[PDB]
Amino acid sequence: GTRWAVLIAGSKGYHNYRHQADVCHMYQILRKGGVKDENIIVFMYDDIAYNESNPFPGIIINKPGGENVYKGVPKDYTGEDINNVNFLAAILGNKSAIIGGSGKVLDTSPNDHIFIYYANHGAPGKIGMPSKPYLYADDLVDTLKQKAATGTYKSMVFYVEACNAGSMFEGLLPEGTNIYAMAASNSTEGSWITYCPGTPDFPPEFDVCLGDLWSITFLEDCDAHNLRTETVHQQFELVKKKIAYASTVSQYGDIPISKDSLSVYMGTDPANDNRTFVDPLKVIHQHDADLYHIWCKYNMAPEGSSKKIEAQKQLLELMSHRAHVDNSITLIGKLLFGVNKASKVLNTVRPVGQPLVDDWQCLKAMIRTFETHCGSLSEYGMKHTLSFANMCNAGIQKEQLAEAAAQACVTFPSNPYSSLAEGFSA
Amino acid sequence: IGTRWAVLIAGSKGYHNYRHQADVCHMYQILRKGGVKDENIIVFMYDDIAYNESNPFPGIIINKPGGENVYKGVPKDYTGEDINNVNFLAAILGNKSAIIGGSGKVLDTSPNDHIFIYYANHGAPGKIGMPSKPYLYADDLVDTLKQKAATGTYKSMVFYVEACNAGSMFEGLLPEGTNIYAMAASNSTEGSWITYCPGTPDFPPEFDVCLGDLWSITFLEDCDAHNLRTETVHQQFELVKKKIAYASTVSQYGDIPISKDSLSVYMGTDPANDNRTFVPLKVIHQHDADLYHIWCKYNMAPEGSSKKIEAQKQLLELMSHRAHVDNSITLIGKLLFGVNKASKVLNTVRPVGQPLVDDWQCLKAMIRTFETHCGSLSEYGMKHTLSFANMCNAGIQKEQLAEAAAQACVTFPSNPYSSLAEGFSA
Ligand SMILES: *[C@@H]1O[C@H](CO)[C@@H](O[C@@H]2O[C@H](CO)[C@@H](O[C@@H]3O[C@@H](C)[C@@H](O)[C@@H](O)[C@@H]3O)[C@H](O)[C@H]2NC(C)=O)[C@H](O)[C@H]1NC(C)=O
Ligand SMILES: *[C@@H]1O[C@H](CO)[C@@H](O[C@@H]2O[C@H](CO)[C@@H](O[C@@H]3O[C@@H](C)[C@@H](O)[C@@H](O)[C@@H]3O)[C@H](O)[C@H]2NC(C)=O)[C@H](O)[C@H]1NC(C)=O
Ligand SMILES: *[C@@H]1O[C@H](CO)[C@@H](O[C@@H]2O[C@H](CO)[C@@H](O)[C@H](O)[C@H]2NC(C)=O)[C@H](O)[C@H]1NC(C)=O
Ligand SMILES: *[C@@H]1O[C@H](CO)[C@@H](O)[C@H](O)[C@H]1NC(C)=O
Repeated sequence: GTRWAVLIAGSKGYHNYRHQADVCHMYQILRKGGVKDENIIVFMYDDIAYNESNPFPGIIINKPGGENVYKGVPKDYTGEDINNVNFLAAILGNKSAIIGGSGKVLDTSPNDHIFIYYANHGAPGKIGMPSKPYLYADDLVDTLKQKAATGTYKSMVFYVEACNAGSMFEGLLPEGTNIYAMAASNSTEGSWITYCPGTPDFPPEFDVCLGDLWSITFLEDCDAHNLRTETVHQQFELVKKKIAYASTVSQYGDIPISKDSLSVYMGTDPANDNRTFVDPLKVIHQHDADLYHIWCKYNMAPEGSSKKIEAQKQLLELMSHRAHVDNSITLIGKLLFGVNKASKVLNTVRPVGQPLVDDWQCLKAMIRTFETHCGSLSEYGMKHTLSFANMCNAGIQKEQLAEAAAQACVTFPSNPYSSLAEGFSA
Repeated sequence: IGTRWAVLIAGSKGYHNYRHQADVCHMYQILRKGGVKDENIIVFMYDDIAYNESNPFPGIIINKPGGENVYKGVPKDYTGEDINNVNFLAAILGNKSAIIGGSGKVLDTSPNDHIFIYYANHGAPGKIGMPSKPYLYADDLVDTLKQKAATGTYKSMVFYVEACNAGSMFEGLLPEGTNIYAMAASNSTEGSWITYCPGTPDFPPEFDVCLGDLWSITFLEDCDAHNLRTETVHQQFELVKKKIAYASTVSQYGDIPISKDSLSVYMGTDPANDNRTFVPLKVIHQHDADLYHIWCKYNMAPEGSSKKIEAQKQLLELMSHRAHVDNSITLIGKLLFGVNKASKVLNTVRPVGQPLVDDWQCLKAMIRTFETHCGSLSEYGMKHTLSFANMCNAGIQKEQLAEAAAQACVTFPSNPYSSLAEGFSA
């Protein structure tokens, strides 16, 4: 067969440098392993390498002293072409459903191998897209089930770097689909970011973090050995042990597929033929990366300068929106369930093997109806899919949420993060 | 001394225009082998060739039947509708703040830097194509270069133009003392030629498109053949002029003393050709490439098949539009200057050193008012810029053209080539 790959950075903006650096690094592994460009679909916004804020134009690094991972990466879908339509049509191998971009799709046959890698972002039952709406677990798993029912591949390995990455598969991805999935975090955990300003042997020109903790660990591992000697299971156990202090690396789908060597999906760099596989970093939360970047921007700028005043204003707008969104959800929950029961209900997590929500259309409606009254959730507010999922499972309807949200937000917010200009999250 | 910079642009779109993107891809491989860095090579290509449904080799683009995959490793900065006048002229000027979409890579050149610009699509008198309308007119291009020469920092520049009437882009416009030397595939009055076309030598029978343009092929294959430290821009000018002489007249513009420099000053040199010291093809007109492609498509399709019926219909639509546009211009001319006087007046070409038109805004207005009454000029009708320039220079106003065109076209055409859906040409 042929080795196929789908690499996607689900975010945009220079502060999300890491997600595109992660995906660029994954391409270099595949290229060195002999995986052909015509079989590697790349989704990356492309607002990093030639950004005004980038101190090294044309260079993207995924490690403090690392190689330029940006050089040679074939960009198939950039800008607003990274969306649900193009991403799900690429997985299904449907060229006729593609709008913009190169038109490269998974035109696979039953002996082919597929490696999917997503890096950005997440929230319970949600993965980001640079252009709204976001990708929800129901739509992603339905696409994979459709692709599995077609029988145009031998086996598939899906690596997802996001907050609550396990919620994308838990109680959704069935067995016998020949899909094995590995997640940075479980259904209730957030993911972590490493290689951050002023902590390692870091270049002082950068105000952004270079990589994501789980991505860095698995990617650097792929570089270290002859991938014919390391199985997907050995990598699962290794990266789980390493990242244990931060998050719980989780498995989903056909776990017997992880018996295969990494070379089945990635190939192997002939330079590491002799490097046979033999069986803590200063980290910050993914959710606090926006706050941290603006803090770094603010701290690095001179006193009294226009850049410092701008960054201080940006920090207040960011904090105001955080408070607005959190206080709105708190008031809604108390209006809905009562002052004392509100916390218990909205923070309820489901047991192992159970999906986030039973009614996915309710969840999407809950997200939309909150945003029409209370404004956009932005990146921060997406954590509240746990609150909306708990409302859906408790028998709450969109009409009950709308009446509570109109009472919680008498006036629509002016804050730029509350802007519905880019559309709704669902 | 200094850095080598490049701007590569394929000004067309559509699988039938395969050659223009293959030409640009080939030029990148020359620069990459010569040591010119990716962060200094701005690439503009639509990217609808490599993964086109019609391409028999997905991921591969060839600029010669026995050629290498010129598509592999090409960094795409501006794709799709991001290839436009705003982004192209802002890239030349080095103005990042004027860029909308794409990577944001611009000519941020210093006084010691060398620039190589290569355009391939498409042309018409005083016009070069853009995949997204409006087109680029000689006044706007030369004004940008004059701005870059007056306020921009660089040592020298070489501009290579592959287009019909390529010389009309500079003739009577580009002044001396700019350090811009320009080389054109054809002079101000003649069209350009296409090679590596179906059914001639031992050409791949899966292709129904031409792989390259005559002038591009000749200069590109030359760049591959020698140590570019031993060949000057002048030697290449004389060599490619002698070779292509049967088809078109290779023309020079601007600071001709700049051609004394070796090709390595702008392109570098492939260390593989260090020892290689510097010491007719079956061709079809660029204007007839749309006709020929549909003929090839029609001939290759089986009898009675849906593809053959479709291609036959496409050929009639193409021919009908050609006749419509030509007959409209002929009637307008006779309405304006008389039945027997019109032909000479409209077909008058410029003597050496004279610009196409004195009033460029009149020319643009003439193009627009013709199209509002008689429909789009398309690729074919763009040759009539000469007819409109002659009307402008003869003292004809847009109101006189509108009254003549309303009399020539009582009814707006239904033909798909006459569609103003993509906007006006000017
Ligand atoms: C460099 O990195 C920053 C990301 O932080 C990015 O800035 C963003 O640029 C957007 C468009 O250029 C801009 O969006 C809006 O688009 C138009 C249509 C209007 O709505 C405007 O209000 C606005 O320009 C967005 O505001 C801006 N984001 C931030 C956080 O400043 C750059 O574009 C990146 N790209 C490059 C090529 O360097
Ligand atoms: C642009 O390049 C065109 C070529 O398409 C060129 O036109 C050619 O001019 C030749 C004279 O320089 C001319 O040659 C003549 O041909 C016949 C009539 C004999 O008398 C010959 O002895 C004589 O040399 C050739 O016919 C003519 N071709 C065409 C198609 O018109 C122009 O000179 C160039 N135009 C400009 C504005 O520089
Ligand atoms: C393959 O090339 C053809 C052009 O020959 C492209 O088809 C055009 O697509 C645009 C947008 O989809 C339409 O507006 C036109 O009607 C199409 N033209 C024709 C002649 O079919 C097509 O987009 C290309 N495919 C890829 C993957 O880029
Ligand atoms: C997720 O991992 C955390 C450890 O950080 C643990 O508290 C929790 O029990 C796990 N949740 C699920 C749903 O397995």
